Amino acid sequence: PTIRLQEDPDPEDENLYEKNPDSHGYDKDPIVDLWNMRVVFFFGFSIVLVLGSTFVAYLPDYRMQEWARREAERLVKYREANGLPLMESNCFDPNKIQLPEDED
Amino acid sequence: MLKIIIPTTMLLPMTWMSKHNMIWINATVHSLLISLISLSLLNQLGENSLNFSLTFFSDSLSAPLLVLTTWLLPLMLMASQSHLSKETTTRKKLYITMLILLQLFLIMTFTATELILFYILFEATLVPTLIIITRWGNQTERLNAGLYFLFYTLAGSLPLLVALVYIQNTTGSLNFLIIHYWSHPLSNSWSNIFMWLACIMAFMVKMPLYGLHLWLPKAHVEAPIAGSMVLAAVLLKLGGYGMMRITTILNPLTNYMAYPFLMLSMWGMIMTSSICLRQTDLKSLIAYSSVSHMALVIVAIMIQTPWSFMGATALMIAHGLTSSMLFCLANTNYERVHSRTMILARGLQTLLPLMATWWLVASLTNLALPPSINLIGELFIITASFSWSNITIILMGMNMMITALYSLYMLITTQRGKYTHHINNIKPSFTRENALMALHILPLLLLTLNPKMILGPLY
Amino acid sequence: SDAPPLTLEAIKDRVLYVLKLYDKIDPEKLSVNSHFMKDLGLDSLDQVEIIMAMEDEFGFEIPDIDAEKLMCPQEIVDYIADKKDVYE
Amino acid sequence: NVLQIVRDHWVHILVPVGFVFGCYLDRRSDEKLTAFRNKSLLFKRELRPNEEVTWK
Amino acid sequence: KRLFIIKPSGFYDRRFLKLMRFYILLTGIPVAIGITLVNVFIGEAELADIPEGYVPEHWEYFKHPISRW
Amino acid sequence: AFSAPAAYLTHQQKVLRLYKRALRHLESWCVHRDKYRYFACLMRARFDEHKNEKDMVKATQLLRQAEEEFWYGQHPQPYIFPESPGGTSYERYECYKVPEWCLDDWHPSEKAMYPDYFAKREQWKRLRRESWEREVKQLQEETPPGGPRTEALPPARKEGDLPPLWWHIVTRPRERPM
Ligand SMILES: CCCCCCCCCCCCCCCCCC(=O)OC[C@H](COP(=O)([O-])OCC(O)COP(=O)([O-])OC[C@@H](COC(=O)CCCCCCCCCCCCCCCCC)OC(=O)CCCCCCCCCCCCCCCCC)OC(=O)CCCCCCCCCCCCCCCCC
Ligand SMILES: CCCCCCCCCCCCCCCCC[C@@H](O)O[C@H](CO[C@H](O)CCCCCCCCCCCCCCC)COP(=O)(O)OCC[N+](C)(C)C
Ligand SMILES: CCCCCCCCCCCCCCCCC[C@@H](O)O[C@H](CO[C@H](O)CCCCCCCCCCCCCCC)COP(=O)(O)OCC[N+](C)(C)C
Ligand SMILES: CCCCCCCCCCCC(=O)SCCNC(=O)CCNC(=O)[C@H](O)C(C)(C)COP(=O)(O)O
Repeated sequence: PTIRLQEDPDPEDENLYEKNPDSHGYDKDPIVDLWNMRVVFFFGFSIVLVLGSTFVAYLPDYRMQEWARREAERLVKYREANGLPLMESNCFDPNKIQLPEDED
Repeated sequence: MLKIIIPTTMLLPMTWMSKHNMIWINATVHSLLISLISLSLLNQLGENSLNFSLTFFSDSLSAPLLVLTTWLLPLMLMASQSHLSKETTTRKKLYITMLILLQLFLIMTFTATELILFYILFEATLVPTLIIITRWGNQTERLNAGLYFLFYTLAGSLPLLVALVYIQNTTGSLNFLIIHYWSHPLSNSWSNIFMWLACIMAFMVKMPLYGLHLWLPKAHVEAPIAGSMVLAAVLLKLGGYGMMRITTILNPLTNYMAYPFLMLSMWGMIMTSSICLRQTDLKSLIAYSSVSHMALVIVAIMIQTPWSFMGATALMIAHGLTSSMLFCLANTNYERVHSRTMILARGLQTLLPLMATWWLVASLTNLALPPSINLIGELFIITASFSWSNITIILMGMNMMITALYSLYMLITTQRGKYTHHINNIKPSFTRENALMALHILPLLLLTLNPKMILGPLY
Repeated sequence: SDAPPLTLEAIKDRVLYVLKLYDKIDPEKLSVNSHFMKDLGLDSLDQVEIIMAMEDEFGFEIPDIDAEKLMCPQEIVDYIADKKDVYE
Repeated sequence: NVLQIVRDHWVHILVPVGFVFGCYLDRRSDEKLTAFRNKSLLFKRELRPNEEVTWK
Repeated sequence: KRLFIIKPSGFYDRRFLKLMRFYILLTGIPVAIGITLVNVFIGEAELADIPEGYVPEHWEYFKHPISRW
Repeated sequence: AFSAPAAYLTHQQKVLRLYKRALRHLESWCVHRDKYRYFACLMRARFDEHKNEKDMVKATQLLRQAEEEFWYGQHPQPYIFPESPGGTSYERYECYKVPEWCLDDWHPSEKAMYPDYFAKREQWKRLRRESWEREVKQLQEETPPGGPRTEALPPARKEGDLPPLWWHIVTRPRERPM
């Protein structure tokens, strides 16, 4: 036969615009395609995007940024008035630390 | 966090019980709802992590990754339904099943409290990806691409398993909280050096580190579009997440074991950026872009500073979004002209203006235009490297110039010039493709508006 | 606005004007179908000079392969009209 | 007529039901880790005249 | 004269743009109106000291009504 | 740009091209018109001095010498017409050129405007569809057995034939499309 095998020919690609000039590119069935467009748009842009962005914008301050700012204001006020240094090099009281006896 | 895991497991029978013509609609709607639910994980604390149970916990590093995974599922669904139209119903359901299983494994991987469970899930992510690539790829190179993807990964991951069981026999636990609180320094001995290498090489090959990246162009070019999306956006970030987790027990040995990987990352960053300048395949260019950005992420993780960790987190999220968008943009042209060669279809801005705008925005985020989170991450990493050593700016500086060059080269080659005369089958952009590009790009700028949500636990 | 919509009559008028400002061509003996070699007795160099004069008049160059072929004012006018998309 | 509508769109309750079941199971899991409720040095508190537990 | 100008089909891009605008506005105009109404008619809380013997609720530690909710 | 090229140029063709190039570059050097006319007449006299050389070898040697002199003495920044391949407006309007097949994909609402234009378009398309096979067969007949040797195409000869391969030459976008 001068052939090697029985095979279907490679078919041409279908244009969704031919049977549906406003086809939205979701499906060949116009009704299913239209509703796929609608659900994608509503649940992506209207619900997740805008409402999720609002939710994230108004999340309560569990990172304690404002609490830390107010605590630092109290500490600075107290230390400035008393004449104490604003900050201490050692964050742990040396009285609770026991260095090794001998360094030689 | 079963309120997120269980709905995906329910996505499975929902897909397998749907009518033959509603599978895409149902999967997309419920995937988007699951993403909305996962959005609640962004409410993180400042001191410790959210410890849901003995098995699952959520940190400020894994919450954006989970949100990215759950958001990426619907986009993959929209991107896949075009070229799967002629497929039978059972095979379409199997494709959706593969995607759902991949999402479930990824969701469980980012929240596992133990390292062995994390290993099991991070290795279970292989089977759906390999099946997707080798079954629904287009060309005959997909088989070799699957083999390369499998064995490069496993040859790195098995020594990690040995090291993990050894560590559990030594310290008595692999729970991450116990590991962090009861951390002890690593001495300088050959046993400790090889333990370091066993704990690091699997994540290095996942990034992938330069010289160990040959699997990535094959796998990311030969895969279908959803495979490429999830391979570039999420699966590469497993290496970075695992490396930031595991480096807790590797100090102070890292102080000098990081040198070869740092040199490889910087020089291979330069090399992969240069490779992007002479590339005839449009998808391979995007793959090598991913390699360069991940080399930057490797450097940031290796130098071990708070600024470098913040930059690494931001860069991983930004790169996931940008690279997924670029892959989808290339797939649109491929579906139009059935060829990946970059200089075949030219002057496309004349024929498709809105798609040209999407191309411009994607390539602008690729080159890290301020104040995008791409640039926030890149600049944090560059500052951390400069503090590490003032001479890194030269290598970092060269990379910035090269990245801009190849990004705009891609843009000008594909969109500008004159349209090829013989190609007359370039139909107008569908609503689906435009919605896909918009859903890629709008979250990027929205995250730019509030950047502390992607800056990690060191913030 | 911009320059007017150039027409075939204007093109022919300008071509004949330039040709009648040429000292080696007699005005009345010149016609719109006059050949440069046969009827007017010009050599190749004169044809090259005429082509350059046409280029100056219309503000655009003509490729040498195309330029060599034109032999009568009709061919020059036709080439100019086809180049500038003139149909009326 | 709702028979066909239900048999065509009953797959739309699986995911919300999974969500509420996951919420319930998370509450149940939280119920098993109360060994230190109202016992930490930072949050130890005297009970109100009416309440029984500080958190659920 | 007036000639025909050959262009690619601008119908589908315009349709997508107006659909995206419609849905985004559809959900984002009510949200903006609600935020404005809440801010005008339910202001932010005023920082005050904890009265003796009172144990505030966990949401009583934030100032914005939407964050508190 | 419109004529099919030949396998090679002839000696007189090369001389004419060099003459045009030299005149243009001399005009670039001589900005003013009277000076240009003076030196152009001098150049023409110099060109036609050796016009009557029957030894082709010495003619080509003189042509070689003249080309070398031109390359040494050319203007580094010669005048270019704005739409010539090096001009400031060379490909300025290429971005406004849209192929005619793009009209096949317009939405029916877009085609609702301009009904008569699209009726004429349908007539043109029917004409092309009817003439294609006759064009192909005429090309088949007129082509030598060993394939074509030049890029020149035959015209129409029969009753209502059309010159083969005409659609993309006739339906060019425009020179000022938008
Ligand atoms: C088109 C789409 C196409 C595609 C594009 C892509 C779109 C993607 C969208 C995705 C979703 C995004 C959603 C984002 C969620 C974020 C919402 C949020 O957090 O709101 C934040 C923020 C609300 O802050 P807040 O924390 O909630 O309130 C805290 C206080 O308690 C409040 O203080 P208060 O007690 O004073 O109350 C103030 C109250 C009341 O204020 C007033 O009444 C006073 C105002 C002054 C009036 C005084 C004179 C006028 C009257 C005088 C005459 C009448 C009286 C006398 C009558 C006789 C006449 C003589 O006003 C408000 O409540 C705030 C306005 C509500 C805005 C909420 C935004 C929600 C957006 C979600 C929808 C997203 C889609 C967009 C669609 C939205 C619709 C287009 O809203 C703002 O954006 C404020 C911005 C205005 C500040 C001024 C601008 C300063 C400029 C500086 C930069 C200069 C450089 C140049 C750059 C200029 C560029 C602008
Ligand atoms: C097509 C035409 C386009 C042009 C026309 C557009 C017309 C104008 C509209 C453009 C808006 C201009 C932007 C200007 C900024 C104003 C909004 C800003 O003020 O809000 C920010 C708030 O923005 C949000 O916080 C960021 C949005 C969150 C982004 C998350 C994306 C949603 C999930 C989607 C999928 C996720 C994928 C990625 C995985 C990680 C402020 O943050 P914050 O300083 O606090 O507020 C202080 C007061 N609070 C705290 C009480 C609220
Ligand atoms: C293609 C990309 C692949 C990925 C790249 C992976 C990178 C792996 C590189 C490993 C980094 C360092 C490994 C070992 C640490 C030091 C290396 C050694 O050369 O340093 C000296 C070691 O001295 C000598 O070099 C001895 C080692 C000589 C034998 C090693 C073979 C190296 C040959 C190169 C083979 C290529 C290896 C990679 C295969 C692909 C230090 O002196 P010393 O203080 O005494 O040893 C320190 C350990 N102590 C403290 C316990 C004693
Ligand atoms: C600004 C600086 C640039 C200037 C530098 C240039 C200097 C070049 C000047 C000297 C070069 C010459 O003249 S070299 C002269 C070469 N001589 C011959 O070729 C003899 C045979 N004649 C023919 O072949 C044709 O008759 C022909 C003469 C071509 C006319 O063609 P028509 O009659 O059939 O139109």
